[PDB]
Amino acid sequence: RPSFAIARSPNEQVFPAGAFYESILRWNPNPV
Amino acid sequence: ALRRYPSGEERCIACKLCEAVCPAQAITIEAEERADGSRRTTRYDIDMTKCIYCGFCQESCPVDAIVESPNAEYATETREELLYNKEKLLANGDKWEPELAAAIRADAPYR
Amino acid sequence: TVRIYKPAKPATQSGEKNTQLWRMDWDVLGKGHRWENPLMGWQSSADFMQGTHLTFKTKEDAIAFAEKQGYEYFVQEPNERHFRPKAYANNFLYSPGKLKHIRTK
Amino acid sequence: AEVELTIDGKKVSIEAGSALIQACEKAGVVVPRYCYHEKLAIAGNCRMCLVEVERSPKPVASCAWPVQAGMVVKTNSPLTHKAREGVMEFLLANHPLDCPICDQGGECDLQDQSMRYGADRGRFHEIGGKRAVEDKNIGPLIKTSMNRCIHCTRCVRFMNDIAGAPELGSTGRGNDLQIGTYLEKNLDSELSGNVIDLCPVGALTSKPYAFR
Amino acid sequence: QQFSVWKDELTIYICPTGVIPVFSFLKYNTNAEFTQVSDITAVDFPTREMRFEIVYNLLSVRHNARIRVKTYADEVTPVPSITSLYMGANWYEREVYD
Amino acid sequence: SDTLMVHRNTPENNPDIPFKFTPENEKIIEQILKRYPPQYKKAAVMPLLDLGQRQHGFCSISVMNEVARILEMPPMRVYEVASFYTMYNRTPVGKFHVQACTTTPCQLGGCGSDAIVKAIKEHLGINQGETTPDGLFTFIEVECLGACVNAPMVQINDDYYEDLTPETIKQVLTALKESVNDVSKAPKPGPQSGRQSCENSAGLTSLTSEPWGPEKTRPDL
Amino acid sequence: YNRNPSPGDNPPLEYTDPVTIPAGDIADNPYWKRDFRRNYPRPSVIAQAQQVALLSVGSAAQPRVELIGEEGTKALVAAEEEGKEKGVAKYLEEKGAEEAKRVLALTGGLPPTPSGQTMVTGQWDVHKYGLAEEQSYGGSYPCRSFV
Amino acid sequence: VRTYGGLKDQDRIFQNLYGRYPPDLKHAKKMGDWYKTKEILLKGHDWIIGEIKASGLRGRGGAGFPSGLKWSFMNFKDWDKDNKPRYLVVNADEGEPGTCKDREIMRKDPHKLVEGCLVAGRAMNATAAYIYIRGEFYQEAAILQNAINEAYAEGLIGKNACGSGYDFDVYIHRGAGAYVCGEETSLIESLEGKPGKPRLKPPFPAAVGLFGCPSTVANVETVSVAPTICRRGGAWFASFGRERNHGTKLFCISGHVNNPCTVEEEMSIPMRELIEKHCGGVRGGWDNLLAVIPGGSSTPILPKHICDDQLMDFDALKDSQSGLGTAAVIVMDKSTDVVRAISRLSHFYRHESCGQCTPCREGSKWTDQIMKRFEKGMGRPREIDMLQELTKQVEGHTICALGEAFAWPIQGLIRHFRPELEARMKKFAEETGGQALAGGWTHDSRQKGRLVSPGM
Ligand SMILES: Cc1cc2nc3c(=O)[nH]c(=O)nc-3n(C[C@H](O)[C@H](O)[C@H](O)COP(=O)(O)O)c2cc1C
Ligand code: SF4
Ligand code: SF4
Ligand code: SF4
Ligand code: SF4
Ligand code: SF4
Ligand code: FES
Ligand code: FES
Repeated sequence: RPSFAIARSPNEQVFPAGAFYESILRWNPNPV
Repeated sequence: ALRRYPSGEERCIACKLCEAVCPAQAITIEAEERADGSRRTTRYDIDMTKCIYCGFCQESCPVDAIVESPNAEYATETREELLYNKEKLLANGDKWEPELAAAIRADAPYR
Repeated sequence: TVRIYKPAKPATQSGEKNTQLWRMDWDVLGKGHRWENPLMGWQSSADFMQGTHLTFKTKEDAIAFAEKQGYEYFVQEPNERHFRPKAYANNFLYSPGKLKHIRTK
Repeated sequence: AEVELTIDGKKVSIEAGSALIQACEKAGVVVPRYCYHEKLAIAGNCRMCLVEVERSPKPVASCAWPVQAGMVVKTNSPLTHKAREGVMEFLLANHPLDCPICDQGGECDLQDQSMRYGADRGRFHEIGGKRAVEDKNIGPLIKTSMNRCIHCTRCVRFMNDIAGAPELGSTGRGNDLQIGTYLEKNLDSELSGNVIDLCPVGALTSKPYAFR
Repeated sequence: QQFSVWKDELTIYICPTGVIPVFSFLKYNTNAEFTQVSDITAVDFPTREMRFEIVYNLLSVRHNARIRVKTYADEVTPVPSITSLYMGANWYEREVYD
Repeated sequence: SDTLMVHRNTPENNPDIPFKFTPENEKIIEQILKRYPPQYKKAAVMPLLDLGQRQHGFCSISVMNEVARILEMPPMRVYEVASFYTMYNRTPVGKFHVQACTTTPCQLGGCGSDAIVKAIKEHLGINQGETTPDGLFTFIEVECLGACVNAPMVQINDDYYEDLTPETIKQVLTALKESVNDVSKAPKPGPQSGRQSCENSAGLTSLTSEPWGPEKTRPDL
Repeated sequence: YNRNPSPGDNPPLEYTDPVTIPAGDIADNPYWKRDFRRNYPRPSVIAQAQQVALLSVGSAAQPRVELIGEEGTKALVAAEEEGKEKGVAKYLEEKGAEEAKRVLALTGGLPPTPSGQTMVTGQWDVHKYGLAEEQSYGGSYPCRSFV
Repeated sequence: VRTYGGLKDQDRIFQNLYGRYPPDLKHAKKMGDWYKTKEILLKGHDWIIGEIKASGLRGRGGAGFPSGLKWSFMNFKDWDKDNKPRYLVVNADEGEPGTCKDREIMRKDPHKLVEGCLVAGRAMNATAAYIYIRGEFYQEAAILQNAINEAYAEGLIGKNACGSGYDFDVYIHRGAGAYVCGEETSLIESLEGKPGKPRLKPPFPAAVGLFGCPSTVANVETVSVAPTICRRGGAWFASFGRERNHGTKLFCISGHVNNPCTVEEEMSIPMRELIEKHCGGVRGGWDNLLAVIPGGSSTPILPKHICDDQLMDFDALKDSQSGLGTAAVIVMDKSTDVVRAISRLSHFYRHESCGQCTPCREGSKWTDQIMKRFEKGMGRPREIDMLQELTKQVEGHTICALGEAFAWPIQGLIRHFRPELEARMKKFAEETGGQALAGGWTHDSRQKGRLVSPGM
């Protein structure tokens, strides 16, 4: 009966990915 | 006699405990799944000319399915009349049920 | 003919109690072992040895008894397990290559 | 390199790296078990095979413990008696009263080792009752009665490691951990009916054999 | 050959030839007045070469004691009858033979 | 509560609905797989289930099937992981996941954790387990969340609102409710009632002096 | 008064199935402590070889010689292989009449007597049948009351 | 002769407990972190193990195993004659009710944990450190990884750790909601992509661990102090607390105290002194204290008559049949139901059992049901002895120590609050009309046609 949070479109992000997952794209094991 | 639940379902679930304990090998049982998938017997015979009337089946039954009635006045003209199949035993339970429940009611505390 | 054998362990249990002794058993004949009684559907027999078996501590004992009575006999030797050591730590071996199987405890 | 050890005061020799339960079988010592099978990977989850090992404070799982150069093993001490009785009590607390209707009856290792190694009476009388679990469809050959399950893991280990059919598993956690396929599907192995025999309990039984 | 004690039962194991001397001693010795044969019977052990175990149970009313004597026999190896020492033994041996 | 340990085939939950990770989400996965031995790719199942949950809303059997395909694990091995860990919502949830710690420390500490549930159960008018008809608040009790000195406390999506009072939790749900329209109205994370993180509410009894650094060290390097 | 009420009208709720609390406790009764079936006595078997050893070197309750550690372990096994080779008769014949007196010395000089089968007096013994102080027939009939 | 407790700020370790600085490296370098990391690396790995041995440092995750010995297991006979990687696994799981210290380290001063993995890794010759953070700690994982990226950017960790020629990687792995995954083998199996069911040991992680490789699992706190241990000295650490209980301890105080907080203090401190001069005392005064759980719910409860003169370390808390655990102090005033507070803990463990072994998967559910009945007095007093022996056949019979984690709290309540359990059984009998049967059924069950067996 109640509406939920499911991605209506295939390219929809239901939940914000998060601060921790942004520090992974920023991760780089080589010194600058 | 073979007994029912108050709903009328058979009490017997084909455990074969009475067939195994029987000191005289008087009981023969066959069983499969019923049409509704219930564990039930297809053959339940007691050879009354093999039975020693010891009550071991009634003691071994976990559901009170097989019992001995108080009846003793059933002498027959032919020996074939003493080969009870499932039909004969379920009819006996239907006729004698109020005695069967009363006897179980009185002695179950001691069983 | 009688069969002389060590009964195999049932596939349904781990207890080995009934594999300790040697069994002597009569082979079932082509005719007369069982038939359906027309009256009750019971299973009649003409084989007076059908429900008889003998137990022996050793097979030389079973063979000695069978030779003495004059039974024809056939000795079936028992299949024995092939030993292989087992280790719990083998569930967690390091795989240098493609995993080849994913274990689930 | 067969090492030499003592089990119940009698000496036995066996290859190094062998499990203690394998030495007990070689020595002729009977050790109760549910999870352990000679043809499967060691699990160590049932706790039935716990024995007393010298210089070891906790009782030890004889199926998982490696044999050493000089260990002394006591399988009939009070500690072993107490372990088997307690483990059998936990196995039977949630076990369903189904032996009249169960097809394992008369060939059941839970019944035989309860008679041999457990107590004669139970102490679980909870008003809250027992765990009950829904049944699973895993094809036409295997009838399931999952309340009887004791979580030995034998069917998962066989289906995965031996049969190469990784569709059987276990889902959930705790007392609610449940064996099955998470989504109802036929088990595609021509070796599937071996789980019926491997199952110590009548949780996985033969559908064509049912009740006969 | 040997004796065994289980709880309060003493069993004596003897070779068949000594059946008469041994039971004479158990009947007539002043410290063994087993003057009644309670029972004679047999047990079959096919795994044994002497398949038949013959078991005698005796009673000493004077000493309020019982003793068991075991010997062995075969299909073709007889045993001495103890009918000359005990009249009651007559039918028990016929039963063992039957 | 009533969490099933088997799959239930529903129009929102069956292998027929396809799940694909977005091209944005794939970049996350590529970095994730780098931090494990390549032949132990299956060690990334827990990270990848989390991303499928965040993209799709819940851990559907389709997310489970795509995670298995990416790591070449048999799907049952993924079903076992997803059903063993409680953070994977294998049933759809609402917009906000109210999670109130009711283990003993939060029961005792500060105001009753019984009162936080009492406040929550009257703010949304739904018992433990269910979601609001608007589909903004699924509410369930959870086990110790690691904020016991700040008891009682609650988690919603990734935040620990702590040091709670039945009025404070009440106004947090409103602030979260109004936040679906204006982002700036979202409540601040952390504990309420003035306390910063875990110090004494009646003044610091420690770390009052200036901290010491590298000025003191063993002379032998 | 007689069979009134009929046993079929005995109220079922009154009768209580009794349980003895050691055997029936829920707290302090481990099964293995009351498992008297598995603690059954094995039969104690003595062959001719064992009695010769028991005569040569005595018993654990009463040894014949010191048998202290080394040179006694080999001495003890000598008494075993001798018992196996020569039976009781040959052993006694070599040792002579003194050994025969030693066998009876085990039983206190006289040969032993068979054990009794009643323990009413506290020891195994014969039952001491004696005439009852009250003769039911008196003396008018040929039957006597033994107590 | 000397009283332990009340160490000064200059002698603390976690100088950022109360969030006075941002978690950036600028402030971390100001605090001595990452100061002489190069020189410590160039020193032999025996030197680091000796320093951790000398300090008397014991594992801070609950077990109290001396860290220096523990980390030495990894440097077996021929560790250098193999090509397998070698793993440091930081246990940042924190599911034990009461403890909050581990979250503070990860969010207040991340660079102590990062510089610990580096230091602790070289002591046991590890190629990579894996930090397993509980999945509900989403924010703390973000702050920890930000520090990790910044440590990666400075050359501080990675291919050439601080220019010492030591390859080392530090990674973050998040959990997904399981208290069992704080167990050492459960953590290892969770890291490999499996449900967190503990492994049996003999296979010892030092030999066979993560991915089948040599691995050591260490609590967050016991890692975060190793660098400042070396920078200040083992002798300096082996000066606080009694002879075998050395150093400083992070105490998380919660429950019925006026100001629950998280403070660093000294091993072997009087328990009363810790609560009174760091948390405002007990609600209603020290005379109002009913009982406390000293080291987290897995430790047995301690009553007032022992809490009066109790020292906070391993040996003393063991002497009073309790344990230091994770130093998670949960205190109850006189206005509590102590049985209900422990029934909740039994319900915690019934939800956290992995379900692999028989005594725990079935025993945790069984003890939980009895605990619910003991809340309402719905049983006979002989069942109290029955519950005590149920805990005993759980104890020492399980694959992992979660089995003791739920057996001990019940034993502590039976040991110290049996009259309270007896009392409500009396109350419930005074209402129903008689003592209840075993299992919670009323005295009159047989009268009402219920199924009742003899001996119940
Ligand atoms: C059920 C259970 C849960 C545990 N949870 C944790 C935990 O959350 N954190 C932790 O550091 N240790 C935990 N431990 C203890 C670990 O197994 C291990 O002792 C510790 O993580 C590392 O040892 P150390 O304290 O010497 O560093 C737990 C143990 C058990 C049995
Ligand atoms: S009568 Fe009773 S004992 Fe016999 S098969 Fe039916 S249920 Fe089993
Ligand atoms: S009463 Fe008759 S049928 Fe029943 S067990 Fe006895 S002999 Fe068998
Ligand atoms: S599995 Fe064994 S114990 Fe359980 S119901 Fe079937 S036969 Fe009885
Ligand atoms: S279903 Fe049977 S084989 Fe599978 S885990 Fe349960 S008891 Fe073991
Ligand atoms: S004790 Fe509990 S958590 Fe540990 S292995 Fe056994 S069932 Fe799993
Ligand atoms: S057989 Fe060893 S634990 Fe199951
Ligand atoms: S008990 Fe609620 S946060 Fe730890």
